[PDB]
Amino acid sequence: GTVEAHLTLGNLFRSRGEVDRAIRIHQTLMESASLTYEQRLLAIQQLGRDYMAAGLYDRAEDMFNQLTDETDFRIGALQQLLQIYQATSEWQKAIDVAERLVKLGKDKQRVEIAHFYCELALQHMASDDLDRAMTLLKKGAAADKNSARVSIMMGRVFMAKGEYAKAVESLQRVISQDRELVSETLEMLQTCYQQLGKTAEWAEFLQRAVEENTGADAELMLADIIEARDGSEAAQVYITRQLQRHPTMRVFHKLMDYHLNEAEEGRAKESLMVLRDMVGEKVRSKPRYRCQKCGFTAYTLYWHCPSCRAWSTIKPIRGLDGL
Amino acid sequence: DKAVDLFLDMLKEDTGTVEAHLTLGNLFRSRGEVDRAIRIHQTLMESASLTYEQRLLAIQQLGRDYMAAGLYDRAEDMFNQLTDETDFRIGALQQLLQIYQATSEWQKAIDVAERLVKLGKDKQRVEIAHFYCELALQHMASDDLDRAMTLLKKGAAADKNSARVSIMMGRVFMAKGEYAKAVESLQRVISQDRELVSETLEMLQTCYQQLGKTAEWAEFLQRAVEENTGADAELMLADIIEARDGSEAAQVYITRQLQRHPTMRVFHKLMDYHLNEAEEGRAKESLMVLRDMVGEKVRSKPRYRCQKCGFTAYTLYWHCPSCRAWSTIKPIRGLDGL
Ligand SMILES: [Zn+2]
Ligand SMILES: [Zn+2]
Repeated sequence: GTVEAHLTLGNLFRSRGEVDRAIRIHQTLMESASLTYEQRLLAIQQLGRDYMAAGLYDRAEDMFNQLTDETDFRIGALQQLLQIYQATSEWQKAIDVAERLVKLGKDKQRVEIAHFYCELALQHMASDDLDRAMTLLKKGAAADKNSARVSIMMGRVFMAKGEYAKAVESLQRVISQDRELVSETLEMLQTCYQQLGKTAEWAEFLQRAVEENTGADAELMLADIIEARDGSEAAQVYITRQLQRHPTMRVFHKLMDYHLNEAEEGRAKESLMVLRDMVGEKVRSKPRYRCQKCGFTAYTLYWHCPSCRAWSTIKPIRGLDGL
Repeated sequence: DKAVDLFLDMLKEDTGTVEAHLTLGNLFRSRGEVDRAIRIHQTLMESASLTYEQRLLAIQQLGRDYMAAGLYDRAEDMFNQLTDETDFRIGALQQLLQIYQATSEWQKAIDVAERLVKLGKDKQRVEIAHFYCELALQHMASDDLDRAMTLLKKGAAADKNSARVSIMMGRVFMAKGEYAKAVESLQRVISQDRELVSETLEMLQTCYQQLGKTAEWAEFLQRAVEENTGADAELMLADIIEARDGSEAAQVYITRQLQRHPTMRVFHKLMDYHLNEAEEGRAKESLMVLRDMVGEKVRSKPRYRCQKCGFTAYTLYWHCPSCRAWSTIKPIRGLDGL
């Protein structure tokens, strides 16, 4: 009746962005004596959502904390608390709430739990545990065994410990977890294979990677192998063939290097070097990654999209301006 | 209906019945519930207790309601009631200006824009000229060239610096077969907008052909290259050099401009010469692969970009689809525009 109208009117002001008005309406309702207990819970819930929209997370937390012990509100209350603790980077608290949601039991929240443990592990990778970091990552793996991020971070910790064999095992898990993130592991894997004395196998790994269209990284990397091994002629032939098959400005830029280093010298090179330099500056200015959810582009890999707040949606950009 | 009345009731106890109706109508408009917004604001207008100032606010809100609904003529009837009120005049005129453009009522758009200019909105001079161009475009459909030209001249009087007016005058002069006059008009773009010179090159090429003044044409391209207007003039001038001074002399010019203003298009042109001479080997391999890739990159890259909002396109728009600004979309520079 009147109570639902009050609740709704408050909601309308919230979605309009007039959160102060929403707060006033819902708080006055929450504090009214005419309300039933159930109606009051509804008021507390909406007031909680008002505080969320306002960025008043301590206040929001107080509201939702009052609903976790209510069957009709428990699910939403934990869900909102989960959002709060992420927004405030209270990862341990986010885990605990996500745990309750999982034991209630929300399925997909295992994904976020893994990321939360990763966030915690980062705090111990800094200050260099490193045992504490690995412990957290293992808990992360337990939560989501299909998490590419966990695999990558374990690889980095293993490499820090000089455990290159174990690093390869973790890093190559990415192949079956998220193909689009394999390119993020190539630099680390290259170092690992060198430490393991398996440079030959690495060259084959890359050969198969290019065949699976891993992109410019795996191509340029294998080109440097062809060069040091079979000379600059064999490398230029390779890049030439690949450039036709997978046109990219990065491979383009490399092929110009081969020509520029072989053909000299004079006004022909002068203008050519100017162009190749232009390509280089352009490649350097372009974004490397892009959120597949909201199209937020970036320069470095974000696991948590600063825009849409989603997890593991930002992948390397493909195409001519990508890899 | 009953819900709205409930909403109005609880708002009234806090802010008064007038502000309650205004606010709630506004709230529903912003939600896309414009039918609801109109009925709320209409009900407010039925009140006998409205002060004159409050009635103006209600009129303003209904105008905005009708605009949101696309009931433009009803919106106009509202805003026209506000253009003599000091606190509402500028905003009302601007709303009307937006309406008339949305409805392609160019002459009414001109009339309100001209009043805004008088009231200090100098930026509307640019738009007035465009509106006259839109009107000119109608009398060219429709080979009514004399009226089209009359309209373009009114456009020039509003904005003597309008490049679009110069280009369209060029079109009309070319339609009349008066090619010298077309040249005089089109060449004003050199001073009116450096970045739109490239848009005149094809028309000027045609004019100079009809005039048989092939020497004055190369002279203009030199002016355009000197002003750095893009790769189009460089490529056109390159063809003139090749036919006049041979392929070698052209490759040297292009290499010069490529060292000076590097672009993919000019680079592609430079590659054509090498490929046109090179024989089988690593040349026909790497050079061909490179050339064809540049060709695809050029063939795919958009040519234009709005300098205001960043919207890109493959053809020139005078009116930006994204931000609705005029004269903001220009050719993209760098590789390979410059
Ligand atoms: Zn995103
Ligand atoms: Zn725009």
